[PDB]
Amino acid sequence: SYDRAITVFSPDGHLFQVEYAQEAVKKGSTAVGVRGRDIVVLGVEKAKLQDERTVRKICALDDNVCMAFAGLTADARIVINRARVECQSHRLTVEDPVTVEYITRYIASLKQRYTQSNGRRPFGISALIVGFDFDGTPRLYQTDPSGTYHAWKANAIGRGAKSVREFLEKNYTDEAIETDDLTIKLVIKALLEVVQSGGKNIELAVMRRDQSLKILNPEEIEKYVAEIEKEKEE
Amino acid sequence: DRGVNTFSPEGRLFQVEYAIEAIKLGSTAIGIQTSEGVCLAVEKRITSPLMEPSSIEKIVEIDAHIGCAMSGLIADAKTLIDKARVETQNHWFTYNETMTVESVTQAVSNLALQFGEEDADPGAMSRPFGVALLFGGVDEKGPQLFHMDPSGTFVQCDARAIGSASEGAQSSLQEVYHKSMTLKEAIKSSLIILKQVMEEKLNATNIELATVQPGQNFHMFTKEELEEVIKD
Amino acid sequence: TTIAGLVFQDGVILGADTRATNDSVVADKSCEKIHFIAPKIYCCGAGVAADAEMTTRMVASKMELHALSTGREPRVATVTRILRQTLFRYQGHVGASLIVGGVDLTGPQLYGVHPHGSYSRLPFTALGSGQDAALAVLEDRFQPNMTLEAAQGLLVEAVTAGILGDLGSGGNVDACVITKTGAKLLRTLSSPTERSGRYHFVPGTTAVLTQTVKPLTL
Amino acid sequence: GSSAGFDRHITIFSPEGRLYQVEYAFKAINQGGLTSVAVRGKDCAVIVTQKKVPDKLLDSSTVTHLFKITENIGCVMTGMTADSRSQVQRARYEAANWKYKYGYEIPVDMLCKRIADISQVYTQNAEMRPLGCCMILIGIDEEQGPQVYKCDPAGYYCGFKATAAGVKQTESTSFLEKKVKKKFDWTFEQTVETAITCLSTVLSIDFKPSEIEVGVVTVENPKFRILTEAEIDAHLVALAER
Amino acid sequence: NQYDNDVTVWSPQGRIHQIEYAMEAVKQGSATVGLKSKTHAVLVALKRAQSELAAHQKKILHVDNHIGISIAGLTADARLLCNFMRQECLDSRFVFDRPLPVSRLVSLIGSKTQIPTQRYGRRPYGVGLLIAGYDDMGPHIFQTCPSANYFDCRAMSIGARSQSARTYLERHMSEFMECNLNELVKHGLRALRETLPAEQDLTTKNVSIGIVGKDLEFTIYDDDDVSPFLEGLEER
Amino acid sequence: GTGYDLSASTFSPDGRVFQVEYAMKAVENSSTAIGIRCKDGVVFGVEKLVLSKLYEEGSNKRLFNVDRHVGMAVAGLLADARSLADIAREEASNFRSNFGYNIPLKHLADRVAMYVHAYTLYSAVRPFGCSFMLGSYSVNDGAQLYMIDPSGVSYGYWGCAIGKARQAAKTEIEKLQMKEMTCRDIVKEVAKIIYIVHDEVKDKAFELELSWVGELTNGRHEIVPKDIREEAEKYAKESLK
Amino acid sequence: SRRYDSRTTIFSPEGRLYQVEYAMEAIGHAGTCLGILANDGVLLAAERRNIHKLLDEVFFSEKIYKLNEDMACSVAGITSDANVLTNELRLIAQRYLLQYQEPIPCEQLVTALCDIKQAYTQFGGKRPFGVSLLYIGWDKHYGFQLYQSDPSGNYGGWKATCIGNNSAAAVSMLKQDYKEGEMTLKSALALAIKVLNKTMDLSAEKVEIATLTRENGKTVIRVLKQKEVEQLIKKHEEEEAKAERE
Amino acid sequence: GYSFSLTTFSPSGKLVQIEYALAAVAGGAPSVGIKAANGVVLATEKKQKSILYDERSVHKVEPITKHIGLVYSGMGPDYRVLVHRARKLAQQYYLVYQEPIPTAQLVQRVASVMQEYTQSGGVRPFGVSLLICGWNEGRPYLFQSDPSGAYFAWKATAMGKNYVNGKTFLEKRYNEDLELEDAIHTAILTLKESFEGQMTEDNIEVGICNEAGFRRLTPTEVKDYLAAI
Ligand code: NA
Ligand code: NA
Repeated sequence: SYDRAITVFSPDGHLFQVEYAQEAVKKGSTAVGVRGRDIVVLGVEKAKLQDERTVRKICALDDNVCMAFAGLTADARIVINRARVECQSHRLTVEDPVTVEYITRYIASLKQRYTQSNGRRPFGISALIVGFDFDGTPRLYQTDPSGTYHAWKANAIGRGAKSVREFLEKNYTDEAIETDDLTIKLVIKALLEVVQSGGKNIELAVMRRDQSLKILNPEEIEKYVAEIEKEKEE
Repeated sequence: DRGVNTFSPEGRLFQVEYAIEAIKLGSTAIGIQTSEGVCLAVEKRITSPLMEPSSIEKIVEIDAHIGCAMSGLIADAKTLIDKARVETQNHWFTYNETMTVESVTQAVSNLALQFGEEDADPGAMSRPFGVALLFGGVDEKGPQLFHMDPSGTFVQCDARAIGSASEGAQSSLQEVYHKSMTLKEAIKSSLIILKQVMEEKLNATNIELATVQPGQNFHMFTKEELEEVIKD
Repeated sequence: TTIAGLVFQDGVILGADTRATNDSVVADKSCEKIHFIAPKIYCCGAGVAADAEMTTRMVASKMELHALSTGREPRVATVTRILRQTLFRYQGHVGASLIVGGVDLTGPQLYGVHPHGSYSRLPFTALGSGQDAALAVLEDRFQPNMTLEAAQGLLVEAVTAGILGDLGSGGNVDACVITKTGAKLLRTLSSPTERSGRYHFVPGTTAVLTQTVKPLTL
Repeated sequence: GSSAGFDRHITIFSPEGRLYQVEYAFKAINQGGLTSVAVRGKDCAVIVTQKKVPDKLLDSSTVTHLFKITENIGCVMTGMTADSRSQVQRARYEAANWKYKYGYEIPVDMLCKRIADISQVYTQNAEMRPLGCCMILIGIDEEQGPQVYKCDPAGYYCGFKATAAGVKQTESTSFLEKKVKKKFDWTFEQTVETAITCLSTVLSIDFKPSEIEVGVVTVENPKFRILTEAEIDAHLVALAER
Repeated sequence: NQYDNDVTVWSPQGRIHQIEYAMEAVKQGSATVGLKSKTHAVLVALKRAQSELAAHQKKILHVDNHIGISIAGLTADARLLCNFMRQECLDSRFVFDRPLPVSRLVSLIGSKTQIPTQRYGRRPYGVGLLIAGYDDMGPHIFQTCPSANYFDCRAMSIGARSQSARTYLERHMSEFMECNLNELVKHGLRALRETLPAEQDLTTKNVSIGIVGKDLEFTIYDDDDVSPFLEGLEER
Repeated sequence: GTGYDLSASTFSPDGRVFQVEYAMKAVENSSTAIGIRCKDGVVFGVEKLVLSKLYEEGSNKRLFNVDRHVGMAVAGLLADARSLADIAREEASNFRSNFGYNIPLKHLADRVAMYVHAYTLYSAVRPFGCSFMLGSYSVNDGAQLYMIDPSGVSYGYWGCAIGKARQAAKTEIEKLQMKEMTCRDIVKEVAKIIYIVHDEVKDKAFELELSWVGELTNGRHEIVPKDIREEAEKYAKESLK
Repeated sequence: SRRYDSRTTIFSPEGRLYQVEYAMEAIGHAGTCLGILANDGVLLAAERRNIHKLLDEVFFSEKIYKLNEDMACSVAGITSDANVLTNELRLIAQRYLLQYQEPIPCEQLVTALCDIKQAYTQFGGKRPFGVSLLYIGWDKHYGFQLYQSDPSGNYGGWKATCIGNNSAAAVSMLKQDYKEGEMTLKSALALAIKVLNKTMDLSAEKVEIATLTRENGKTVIRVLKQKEVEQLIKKHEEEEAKAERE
Repeated sequence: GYSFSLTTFSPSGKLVQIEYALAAVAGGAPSVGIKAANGVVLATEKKQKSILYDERSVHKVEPITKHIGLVYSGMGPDYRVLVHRARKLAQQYYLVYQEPIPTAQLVQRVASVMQEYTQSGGVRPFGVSLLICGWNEGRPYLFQSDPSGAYFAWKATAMGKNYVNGKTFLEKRYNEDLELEDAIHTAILTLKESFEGQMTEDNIEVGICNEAGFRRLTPTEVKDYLAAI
């Protein structure tokens, strides 16, 4: 088997292969995540001849935890499958289900081991993992190709994620949090910054307290498009 | 292009050389050893108010009598922190006792040059860990603070810092440090020396402090406890 | 099973019965126990029927590989060595008792090969449950350098003594003469034993509950 | 002679389809500074090469390129001496292992094929070089009579009526193709003297006993006979009239 | 430039530059001295501090009751190669119930450290040892290197500015065999501070001593432990 | 040549493996070691250059005992030479285990030479920077002496030299009629040749290592005792004048 | 060793995989392979690059491969790499069938091969498989399905798509003429021949078509014969000429 | 060893070592194969450099089992690896299935092996295109397999030096229900286009496959076909 050192330090102390993996994230579709009290939400950027279902970038990992990603879609699918395996394997070892921190720590640990083990280039993805814990607290974390992880109130990754995070930093108030409708509107506003003409080109899903994941179809999405643009005038 | 286990003409490994260069990019951390306790302080370096401040654990509990502060590649550190945590409880299992601060630091120091290409196991390392660790605890030989770098070199320190302003902070530690001082003087010394080098102006959400005394266990400071110390 | 072998002047003759028994019940009446190895090398199968089947299959393939590579007609010493070293590694658990007979560069050759991996080069031999009857016939009337006609007659008489005498053995005598110029496989060379019946049931005597008919368009 | 990539450094194809690393192994045969010749008679087969002893401090018995592989088979090597010994050790192993597995004396074509198939692995795999040496086997086949068989660093092999290898290969094969076209009663005397005169007239040296070494197998004595300096002396003085 | 990166690559000069580069790890590493009498073997080490606040670097390590070492190079290779010696000693005490001969232990280091100099994608041990020990053949000082070569010694020094130490030792060779313990330690200390400049000299913080002989097991002396030995001669 | 000289898995266009040739240069730069086959045995002599007077006598021992009945004398990179001695020790030990008697020297030379040859075929390893001479005496086989080089060639020798003064030592050996002379005589003449070929101007002072194997030692490779070495060192100095 | 390493499994400075991209350029030269979904079926239509007078025609296809009873696929790229991948697809289909005793769902079989193709981009130091596949099938969950994949180990579900020579030109032509939800297999067969008329340089030896359909509770995979193709070519020539006059 | 591909994609998108291996085939001693109605022919140039070479010793046209045969253009040593492997693959089919291996299935198995060396670690591909004759379901079979590991079933084709001339020569002059008498004669005429010298029984080699399996033709059998040319 192949024992070559793939990821190594440079003259100036950079892990170039991890840095090039983060360039592969910045080309991928703009994924955005937002937290609330009762609800947690994810949304993604977007051809006429495709099945939307197959190229879905929002994926459930267990009954309580799901995730979004941005970057290389093949690399994403392996991390998602191995996350899904670890979620059930966690229940098999200690009965109680997975907290959002534990699965994020695992995905981070998996990403980090590919930046340091021989033969293997890093995973060219950043993820946005969301859900509800044992006690029922809502969570949103973010991993990246290096295998660092941090909790967030809201965050963006992908194309123009600076301009989305700049928008989120301002707009994330206590007013937008309180209701289920208002948190969803905030995600669509944020995606409308980067999405050149929104509506139809926005994937979007939600998670509530005890309930499982729920993707909103383009009919449900275009309802909230009307509720945003009317309120701007007033 | 060359191998990971290649010496320079100066007589040192390029990847170890470049692992020391990686710590300069990392955010600064200070630890001061005193007779009354070892304090440990670190800047979080928060890039956004959306980012939750409490989920940047740059000081962590190794055991009830030991802590460890880190600078550099944050992901690389978590492998070494877990191995230390495993080592202490493996020692508790076998020997029914606590490890020394030296013994823990040595165990982590054994992993530093465990990298290479040919002749290796499935999960074995390609490169070194680009992480400096400031261990700090209280064992049978009083309160002890220990430094470690990517080479594996580890040594006891009366006071030391690591990171971007390691050079700048060590000059401030030389003047400020006195060997017969108290713990509370040493705590406030660190936050003075941290406030200068950051220039985000220092606050309870922007930093982590933590201490270990002989009587008291490892304690990481809260918002209220940090807000009391903040500035005098 | 009664299998036997015999070296004569111009070649070698190999004999075998046709009964295959499952415990103390006759499963097969007509089966070939004389197996092909090479053009002028054949082998008799005794002991465990699967182990006798698959080893002779395997060595035949090895001799085809060996002959194709060498560009030569294979030696009878080579089949014996391959069998031995296969059979020896398995410590007799591959239970193939075999009589290996043929002609090559160095003349007519007959080898007894036992399942543990021992061997014996011989002028006559016998193996299987009725070996003793056949081997008694050979000891009584064998001489050096037999004729083609006398060897067939003796070897038929040997395998027949097993067929009648041994409960395991039965049916017809298969045989295989291996002269210098090729090998004559005399299948059903003899028939010691030689029915009535006719139990015509009327259609509708068997009662039927379900019926489905699948016609075959594909 | 077009080139791209690492095609001259490792055994991979050039643009023309050649393997330059294989071609360099043929050049490495000439570095030894010696030429071998091998000839096939009616009832025998013989091999001859330079027993070059410049230093008097060498033990001249231990200086040899002729090697015994089995009783009935022996070979002359030519090329790099370390590679040459190594290839001989493997020929002895494969020959013995054949007699263990298959129960008879390995034929000369199959031993030469076996070593040639081993040489191909070096010709295809990048991790090792080819062996810079050339094995010429001789031995008495039972059906086919006497046999002479060369094999290359490339992994070629072939049976020959006569052959040569080393520095003056092309001159030796040019001399042998002239003499083979003429009719001769190819006896032991005829076959041996053709080999010595071919190596003599190509190099342009009147040899002494110590300047050559001779290996042979006859129909009567098929065991591999390496002739002594006294036995060599008789064949040289037999050519006193020429 | 072409023959610099891999240990397997012979230079056209007939040299392996990755060995010779690994030798420079010892030289830029701190100074240490070793010497022996008829009855004892002593190691003396100039402990290099990182900053003046930080405590001094541990340069003399324990191997067995009858062997100990002083180091110069990469500390991870020092500790790895120390544990190899500790283990081979432990094997000999387990198997034979008898301490391992020092020359035999030193031969196993040479055998071990040579292995990676001949193999691709591997490197020599970036560390030189001075090995003090007593056995059935009396006291010994042995040296080892990154090149896998080892040397039996009357005395030796290695590290930064260690030419100064070697010149001192080569004068006082016949003196060492006749010396008592205190005179033998004092000789090793004078060799060490010759490596230093005229501005700075030996203190209890920056010096460590390691002693073994017929009477004594391999004891290490660091701080107040050292104070008896220094207080004798101190000028220049 | 340049480009083609980095790996032992790479020929040059001339048909040469430069990595093997560069390993032989490390022997040519190393100090002179010699050995001669007598009538009643074999003797070894070595120019051991003292790098420092700080080192003990019998340090950097370039003479080794491979077996009780066999002696090895080395020249080149010494770390590689010691590992070759460990290979030859085990290889000789394997023969005694397999066949129940003392290994023949030609066989021991061949089996260790193929070990040396294996390292001249691959990028994964490098050649041994070391030539060595194996020497032995027996009842039946008698006196035998073989030399091996980095490439892995094994030849038998009446006399042999390797190191700095490879050619210079050999022309001095050609003068001696070794075939008639004995081991008792040859120790003087071996010690003489080292003192001649030693460059006092260029190199530092040296210690002469002397070992032997013969009828004197009952076919056992021992060191030459201090009685006979110092007699031969005295003979070397006075006959130089 | 380190000098001789191509390093196939690394990110280039831009943030992308060179051997993956360079393998997709190999596909861009290879033959025009397309697929079209319908209400009553699924089809694959491919350019037949093995075209000579002296070719034998042993097999029922050339680029089309059956995988399961309810599934099939066609390829574009290096045909030897396709023989490895198709063999492995067949192995996966039976490995599922042995385990669950149902046919493998179409998306699951495609993800299983695409997880393997992605491995050759991430680790092992090996060059990727230089093949894009178009898959067709039926299962109990989603019914009539069409999938595309490529050397990266990335897949997508399509209503209609193309790979090979004039890939982009064929997809934009399919984006005009395809009507979602309204297409039958007869109308889809017309569009397949329309697109191949644009891309290729149109005899029936150069074309190779197959149709997956569901008739009477069992899937029916069949290659079209050269009588069926040639009559569909003349129907295009007449329908093309009939519009040209008016 | 080396655990990485030596064959890799260039910016154009071509596996360069395979096209370089095809150059080794294209510059090899030429070889021809023809499928009659009642049989299959395989013929090739066996013109060695001197009369010193023993012609009976080594063969280009080689059997695999009693019903399949083989011939090549390009690298001779590489060819011998594929012969030994194909021979094993035939027996591995016969052991399992107790039936003579289909010719299509033998080609597919050897193709998979030829593909293996265009990807696996530290190995170049083979510098050989194979021609594989056979007889399965009462009818003839002829297949090419080239360094890529791709295979094509041919009625007739040529390889090596002047393969373009041999292929066009065959295209017009081949009929799809030839007699095996005529096809053997055609195969020798295809070789005589590309030949440099007077042809003989020694300097070319021919094998045939029909109802009673595959065999190599004797020199005297070839000499009869050379008499009427
Ligand atoms: Na019976
Ligand atoms: Na090679």
